[PDB]
Amino acid sequence: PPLQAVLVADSFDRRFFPISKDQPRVLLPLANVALIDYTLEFLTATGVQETFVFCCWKAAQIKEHLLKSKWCRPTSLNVVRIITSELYRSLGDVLRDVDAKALVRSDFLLVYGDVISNINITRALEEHRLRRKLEKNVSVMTMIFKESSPSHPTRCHEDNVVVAVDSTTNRVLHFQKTQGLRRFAFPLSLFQGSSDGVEVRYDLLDCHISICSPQVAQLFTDNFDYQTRDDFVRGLLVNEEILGNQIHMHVTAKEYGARVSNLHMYSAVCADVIRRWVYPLTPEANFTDSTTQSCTHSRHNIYRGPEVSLGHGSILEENVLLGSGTVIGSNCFITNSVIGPGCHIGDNVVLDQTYLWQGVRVAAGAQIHQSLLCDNAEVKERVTLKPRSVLTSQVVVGPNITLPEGSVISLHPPDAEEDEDDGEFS
Amino acid sequence: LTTLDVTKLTPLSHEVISRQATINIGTIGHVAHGKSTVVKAISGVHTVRFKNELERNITIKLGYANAKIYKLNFKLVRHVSFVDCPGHDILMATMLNGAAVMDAALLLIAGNESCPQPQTSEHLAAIEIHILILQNKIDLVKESQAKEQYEQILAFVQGTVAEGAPIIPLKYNIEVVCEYIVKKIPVPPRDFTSEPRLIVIRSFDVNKPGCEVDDLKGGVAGGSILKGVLKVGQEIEVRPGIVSKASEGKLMCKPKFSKIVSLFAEHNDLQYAAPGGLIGVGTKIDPTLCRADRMVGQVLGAVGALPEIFTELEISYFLLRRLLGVRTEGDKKAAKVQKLSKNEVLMVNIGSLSTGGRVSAVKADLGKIVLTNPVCTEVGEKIALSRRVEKHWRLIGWGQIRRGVTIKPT
Amino acid sequence: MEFQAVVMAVGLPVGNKPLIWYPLNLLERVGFEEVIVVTTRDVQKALCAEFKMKMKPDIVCIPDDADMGTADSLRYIYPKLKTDVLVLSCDLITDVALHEVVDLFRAYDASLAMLMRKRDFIGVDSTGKRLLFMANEADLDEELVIKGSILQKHPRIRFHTGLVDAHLYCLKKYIVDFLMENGSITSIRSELIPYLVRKQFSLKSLDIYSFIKEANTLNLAPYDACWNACRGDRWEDLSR
Amino acid sequence: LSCRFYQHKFPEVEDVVMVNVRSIAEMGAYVSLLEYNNIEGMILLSELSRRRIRSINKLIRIGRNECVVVIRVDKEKGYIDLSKRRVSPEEAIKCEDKFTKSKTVYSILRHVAEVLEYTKDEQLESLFQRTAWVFDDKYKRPGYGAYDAFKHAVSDPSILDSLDLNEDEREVLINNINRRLTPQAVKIRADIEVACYGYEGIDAVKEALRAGLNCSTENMPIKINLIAPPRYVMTTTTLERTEGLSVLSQAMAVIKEKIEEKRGVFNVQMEPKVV
Amino acid sequence: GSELSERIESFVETLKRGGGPRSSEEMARETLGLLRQIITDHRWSNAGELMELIRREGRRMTAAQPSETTVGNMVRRVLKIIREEYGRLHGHYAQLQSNIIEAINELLVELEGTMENIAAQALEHIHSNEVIMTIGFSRTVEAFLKEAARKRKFHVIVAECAPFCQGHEMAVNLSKAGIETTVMTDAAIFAVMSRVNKVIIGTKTILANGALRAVTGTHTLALAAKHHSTPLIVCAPMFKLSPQFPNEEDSFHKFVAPEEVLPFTEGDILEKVSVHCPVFDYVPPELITLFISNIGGNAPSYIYRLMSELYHPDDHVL
Ligand SMILES: O=C(COc1ccc(Cl)cc1)N[C@H]1CC[C@H](NC(=O)COc2ccc(Cl)cc2)CC1
Repeated sequence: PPLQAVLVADSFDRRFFPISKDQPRVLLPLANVALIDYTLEFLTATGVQETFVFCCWKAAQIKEHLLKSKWCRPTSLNVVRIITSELYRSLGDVLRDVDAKALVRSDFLLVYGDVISNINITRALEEHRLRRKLEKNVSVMTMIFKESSPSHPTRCHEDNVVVAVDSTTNRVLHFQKTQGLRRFAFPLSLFQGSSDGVEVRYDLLDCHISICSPQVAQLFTDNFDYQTRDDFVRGLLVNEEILGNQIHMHVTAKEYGARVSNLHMYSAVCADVIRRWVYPLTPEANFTDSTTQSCTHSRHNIYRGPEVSLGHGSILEENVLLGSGTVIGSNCFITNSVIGPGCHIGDNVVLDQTYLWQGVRVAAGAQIHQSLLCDNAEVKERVTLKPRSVLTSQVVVGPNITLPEGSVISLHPPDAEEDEDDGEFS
Repeated sequence: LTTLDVTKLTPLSHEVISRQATINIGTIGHVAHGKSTVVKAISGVHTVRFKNELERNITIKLGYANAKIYKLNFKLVRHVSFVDCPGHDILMATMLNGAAVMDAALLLIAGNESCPQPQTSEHLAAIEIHILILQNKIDLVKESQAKEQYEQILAFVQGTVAEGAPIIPLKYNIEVVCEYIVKKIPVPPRDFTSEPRLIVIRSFDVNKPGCEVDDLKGGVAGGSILKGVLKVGQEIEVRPGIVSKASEGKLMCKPKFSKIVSLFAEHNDLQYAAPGGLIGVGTKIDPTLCRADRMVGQVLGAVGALPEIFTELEISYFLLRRLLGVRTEGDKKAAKVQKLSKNEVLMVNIGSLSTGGRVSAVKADLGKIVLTNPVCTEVGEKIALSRRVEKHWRLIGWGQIRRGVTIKPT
Repeated sequence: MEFQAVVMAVGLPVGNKPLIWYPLNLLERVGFEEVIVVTTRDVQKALCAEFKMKMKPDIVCIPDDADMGTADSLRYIYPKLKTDVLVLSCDLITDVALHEVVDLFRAYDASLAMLMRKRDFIGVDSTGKRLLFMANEADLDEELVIKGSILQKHPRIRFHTGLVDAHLYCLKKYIVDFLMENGSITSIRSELIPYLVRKQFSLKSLDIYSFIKEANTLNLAPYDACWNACRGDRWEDLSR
Repeated sequence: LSCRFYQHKFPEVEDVVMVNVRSIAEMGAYVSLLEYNNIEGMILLSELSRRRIRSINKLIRIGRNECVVVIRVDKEKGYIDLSKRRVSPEEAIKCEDKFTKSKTVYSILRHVAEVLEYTKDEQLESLFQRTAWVFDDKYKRPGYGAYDAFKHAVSDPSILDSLDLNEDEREVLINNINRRLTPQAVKIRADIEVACYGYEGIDAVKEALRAGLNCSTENMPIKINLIAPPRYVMTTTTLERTEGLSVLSQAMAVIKEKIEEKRGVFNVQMEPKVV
Repeated sequence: GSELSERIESFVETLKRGGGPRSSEEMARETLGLLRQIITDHRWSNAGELMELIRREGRRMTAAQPSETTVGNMVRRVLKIIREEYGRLHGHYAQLQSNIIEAINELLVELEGTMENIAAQALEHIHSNEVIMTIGFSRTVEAFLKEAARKRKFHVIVAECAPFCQGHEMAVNLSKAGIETTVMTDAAIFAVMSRVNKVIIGTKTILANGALRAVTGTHTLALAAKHHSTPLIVCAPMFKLSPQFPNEEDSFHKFVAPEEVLPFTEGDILEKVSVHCPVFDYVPPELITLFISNIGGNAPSYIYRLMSELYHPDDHVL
C-alpha cells in the first residue's frame, strides 16, 4: 500500500502577528530555507509517495514558492497536490474536505506546514498497521512524541503537554495542556478501564506528526464541533462508551521532531537546526536544489556561504550562519545567529542570538541582541536593541533611539506596537 | 406472505393491502438503553435486519423498527414503526421541526423512582406535540408498585395539566400495551398525492467484497419518506447531489438522477412505497457516490422538488433561557443556553436533515448560519438549533428561515 | 542497635498456626534479638497471655488500651524507643526476604521505606523505588490532583492500582518525634504516608521509598483473605 | 555418478565453454570444464585480461563460474588452453544460456536415470546418446537442439516416441520433461479504478465491465472483481505473461474507452504485473 | 533518459539522507552499475565529452555526500580508464565502448575479490597467542580475523565507539567464531596499550599522502601505537584510496546529530552548551606502518605510486 500524507500549510492560530500579515508563517526562513521545504524534505525522508498541501491564507504566494522548489519537479519521487480554497479556516475543515474528496486510502500521515523533523516512522507505521490488523480497526490514531525535559527551552509554557498513557501497549488515556494550570487533575475511569498499567508522562514534546487512519476524517465529518486536533482528542477520550477508537502513542528518543508556534519555538528550533540537532536536514547539506543556499561548514558550527568578503577583526565564535552575498564589515562579533543572503553589516557591531533575514542593512555601532529582522530591513547607526524585539518588512530604526524589551514594529499600526520611519519618534 | 401489487391509484394510511409501514410512533422516555429491549419485546429482536454496516452516527440517527400488530391465524390491519433515537433531544429536535413526525409519542417511564430523566422526557414530549405512558419496571412488590403508581399518577396529573391522558402501569403487559396503542392511537393524515421526498438517514452498500462483474448492486440508500408515494422505476432526484469544490471557490452541488430499481424494506416490500417507516431504496447509483453513510442528508425527490441547495441560511434566532427539563441537584449555571456567539458550531435539524453550521453573523433577532454541507428542505420551514452541552447534542432553540443563499449546478 | 522491631495488634491467631508466629519467625530468623510486640485490647484484652506462651528468644509484651489506633501505639512507646522503628502487624504473611527494603532504607538515606505487593493508587518514580504519590478513592472529593513541582522534578510517574499494603515500614526518629509533637494523627497508615508524601513535594528534603514485590502477598483482617492463609502457609512455611 | 554434456569429449577451437576455477599456479589457473565431465583445463596468465596484471588472484576468483574461449586443444597430450581475454559479453551471455539449458537437460536425464536406477555410467551414457545426443547430431546444434526437442516434447510427446530406449525409460523421460520444463503458469494481476458519476452510473460500470470481459482472449479469461467501491481488480491467470500483460493492458484500454464514452473517469491504480 | 535521471536522483538523495547501502562494497558495485548504465545509454563523439559528462555528474555525486569519497575516487578511476583507452586507441565508437565495458567488467571482477584476497594474505600477518586491537566495525577486518583464527589461536580487543557502539555487533560476531574477544570502552586505549602486541584496523578513506580518515578515536589509537611502538595494519580495499589532500579542501569530518553524545532529556543546560560529534578522525601517515590491500602489503610511503597507477593529476579537482 502507498503512503499518503496531508500537510496543513496554514496555521489557523493568530500568533505570528504582524509577521504573518506579509508572508505566511510556513514561508519564513529558519536558515535561508522556508519551513515548507523542511517539512517536505522530512516527508521524502519518511518515504511518502504523495502529499496533499492545504493552504488558505496567501495561498498563491505559497503556490509560487513551492512550484519552483525541488518537490514539484517531475523527477521527484514524492509528488504534491496543491489544493487551494478560501472556504476552510480550520484543520477539521481540511480533514472533512479530505473526506468529501476521498483522497486518502489507508493509514495516511497528518502534518502541519511548520513541522521540523527527521524521524523515520516506519516502525511506528508498522506498529499502527499491526494494531489495526489484530484489533480489527480499533486503533485509529497513532500520536508521536519526543522524549524531552520539562525545563528545556524548546517546549514553552504555552505548548507544554501532559498525557497519561498505558505502559505495555502505549494507548493514550488522557491528554491535556498546561496553559495556566499549577495543579493538574486526571480522571478516575482510566484506572478502572485498564487495571494492568498506567503512567503519567510530562517528558513528551509534541511534534504534531500524528499518523492516523482515514476514520478520523469520518469522525470530523460526524462531529462538526471538533475544531482542531487537541479538542478532537479531548472529546474522543471522554466519549469512550460510544465510538471508542483508542488512540495509541509512539515515542522517539534518538530523533528530533518539533514545530513552531511563536517566537520562542522559532528561536529554539532555529538554534537546534544551527546546532545540527535535526541532522541530516542541515544547511550546508543543501537538501533542496538551489545555488543560492550552498554552504560550507567550518569548526564551532560556523556556516559560510559564497562571496562573503569577511573583514579584519570580525569574530565568529559559535553557531553562525552567513548567507550568499552577505557583506560584513570590520571588528564585528557574531554568535548564535543566522544571517540571510545579500545583507550589509557595519562596523563594531554585536549579534547575540539574533535572526537576520535577506536584504537587511545594519550600519556601524549597532547593538542587536536576541532580535528578529525580516526582509529588506534597514538599521541606522548608534542604536542598542533589547531581547525579543521584532521588526518586519523594511522597518527603519532611526539613530540614537533605543528600543525596549517588548517592542514589535511594523508598517501596520494596530497590529504592531508602533510604526517607524527615518526618525523613530512617530 | 403479503399480496401487494403495483396497481394503486389512491391508497390510505390504514390500508391492509400494503401491511409494511402504516403509521409511525415516537418513543422518548427515561430508558438509558432500555427502549431497544422494549422494541425487541414488542416487535422482534432480529426482525429488522436488511443491510448492516459500521455505526457512524449513533447519537445523531434514529432507528425505525416495524411491528405488525395483529388481532383476531391472526389478522393484521395496521403496522406501527417505532422510532427509537439515542438521546431524547435529537428526537425532540426532529419532532419540533415541521409536520408529520412522531405522531404517537410513547413515554417509557420507570416505576423505580421519580428522577429528572422522566421530567426531561415529559418536557421533550411537551415540546414535541397523543402520549402513551408505559411503566417498564416489571417484577416488583405489590405495595412498592402501588406507591410507584401513586407517584406516577401525580406525575401524570402534572402531565394531564400539560398533555397527559394515557393509562398503562412481561409479555402480557406488552400485549396489553399493544392493544391499547391499537385502540387509542388514531390514523394520522398523510399526503400521498404529493411528490415523494425520501430524506436519507442511513446509506448502505449492497455490493459485497469481491463480487461478480454482472451481479453488482450499488446505491442501496435508506431513509424516511416525508409525503407522497414512491414507486419502483420512477427517476429519483437527489437534491443535494455531489457537492464538489473543484472550481477553487464556492462548491457546486450537481444533482445526480438515478432510476429507483427497487424499494427494499426490512421485509419483502412491493414496488409501491408509502410514508411512515424506514424506506430503503436501491437505485441505479454508483457504489462510490453512495458509500456507508455518505449520501445522508440528501433529499431524494421524485418530481423535481423546489428546495434548492442552500449554503448560508439567515433564520430567526430564538433560543431558550434554560434547558427543557434538564436540571440536576447542583444546577451551577448548567441549564443556561448562552447567546449565539460568532464562529460557533450549531446542529440545525431541518426536519430529518441534521447539518452543522457556523454562526457567521447575528443581529439581535436574525442569525445567518453558514452550513458546512448543502441543505435543501424549504425556504421558510421551522429550523431547529442545537448545541453540545457535555458530549451530547442538546436542543437550544428554534426559528424560521428568513433568507437563504441558494445554488443549483448541472 | 539500628532497628527496634514493633509488631502492631489492631482488630487473632485463627489459622493452621499462630498468626503472630510468622512475623516473629520473620524477625527472629534474621537478627532481631530485641522484639517489642504490643497487645490487642479492642476485641479482647487477653492476647498477652497467649502471646507469652511462645518459644522465641526475647519478646517484650505490653498492655494497651481498647480505643486506640496505630499512631496512638507509636506515641505510647515513645519514651522506650531510641533508634529507628520497623513496624509490623499480625496479619503479615511475607515469604519475601525483607533485607531489600532495609537496603532501600539504608542506601538512599530514606526517611521512610515500605513494601507493597500485587483501591489505592500508588504513583512511583520511573526507576520503581521512590514513591511520589499515593491516595485511596474514599477520602478524596475529586478524582486526583497532581502538583506541577512533582511533574517538573519527575516527568514520568508510573501508577499502580492493584497493590496491597504489607504493613512493613521503616521509620526515622524525627518522624516519630513529629508524631509525638502532633497528636492529631490516629491511623499511622493514613497519616505517616500522606503527610510525608505531601511534605516531600517541597534541595534538602526527605526521601520515601517503596518496593513492589512479585512473590507473595499479605493477609487481611476480614475473612476475605482467610482462605488464602492456610493455602499459603502449607507450601511456604516448610522452608521456614 | 557423472557424465559429459555433449557427444564430444573435447571442445573445438574458439569454442566458449563454462568453467569453474579450481586452483592457481604460476603458469595460469587450473579450471574444470563443467560441460565435459570435469576435465582439467588451464586459463593462461597472459590471457586473463587485456591489461597488465600484477597477480593471477586479482581476477581469478577460485570457486566462480566463468566463460572462457578455447585457444589450443591437444587430445593426445591432454592439454587444453583457455582464455578469458577473447570472450565478449554477448558471447558470455550466450554461453551462460547454453550452459543453463544443457545443465537443465543434464538434470532431467539424471533424474530419469535415477528413476530407472541405472547405477552404471556406461548405461547412463547410452541413455544420454539415445535421448539428447541423437537430437544434437540431427539438428547440428549441441545444447540448443536437445533443449528445443525437450521443449517440443513437453507440449507434443511425439518426439519422445521416436526414442527406442525402453518401454518405461521413455515414459520416465517424458514425465521428467513434463515435470521439469513445463512450468507454464503465471498470473498477471492489475487494479483499475473505473466509475461514472452520472445518470446511469452503475449501468455504465456494468457495461464497461462486460466490454472488458468480452475482450478476453482464449485460454486467458480476464476475471474482474470488486475489490473496492471505486476500485476493481482485473486478474488474468494464463501462461505467456509477456502476451498476458499486453492482453490485460488492451482490456484496460478498452474498459477506459468504454468508461470515457459514457462520461466516466477511468484511472489505472496498478499496471499489468505478475503475481 | 527518464530511468537514468531518476536513478541518478535517487542515488544522490540516498547519499544525501543516510548510509545507503550499509556496506561500502555494495555502494561501489552500484556506483559501477550506475556508471555503466550511464555510458551504455548516452551518445558522444569525443572522449572529452564523456569526460566532461562524468565530471559534471561526479561533482553532484560529491556534493551529495562529501564524506563518502568512494563514489568520487571510483568516478576518478573510471575517468582514468577512459583516458587510458583514448590514449591506447589514439596512437573508435563501438570498439572503444566495448573496451570500456569490458574494463568495467574486469574491474567488477577485481572488486568482488578484494575481501577474499585480504583474507588469503591474512595468514602471513597473524601469529599464535597474539593481542589484537580493533576500533569500530568493518567487514574487511572481520573477515581478516575470522580467517586468521581458522588455524591460529589469539585474542582480539574490540574497542567500541563512543557516539554509537558499533563494535558490539563486531564483538558478538567474532565471539561466535571463538577468538576470545575482549570488549571495553574508548577511554582505556592507552590503558591497554602496554599489552597490545599489534593493532589491526580498517579505514574509511585513504588520503594521498598516506594519511587516512576513519572512525573517530583511531587517531588516539594510532598515537598510542606510535608511543608504544606497536605496528599498525590497515585492512583497506583499493576503492577507499583517494587523492583528496587533508588540508586542501574543506568539509573533512562528517558532523552528525549530537543526540548520540548528549541526549535531548538533559535539561535546561542544552541551550548554553555546544555539543559536537565528529564521526570521522584524521590520522597522519607517520603513525601508520603498513597498508594491506588485495594486491598485498604497502608502505604509507608508497601510496602515491598507487595514485600513479590509478588516478590522473588532471582529475583531482573533478
Ligand atoms: O591472554 C591474553 C589476552 O590479552 C589481553 C586481553 C584483554 C586485555 Cl584488556 C588485555 C590483554 N594475552 C596473552 C598472549 C600471549 C602472551 N605471551 C605468552 O603466553 C608467552 O610469553 C612469551 C614467551 C616467549 C616469547 Cl619469545 C614471547 C612471549 C601472554 C598474554
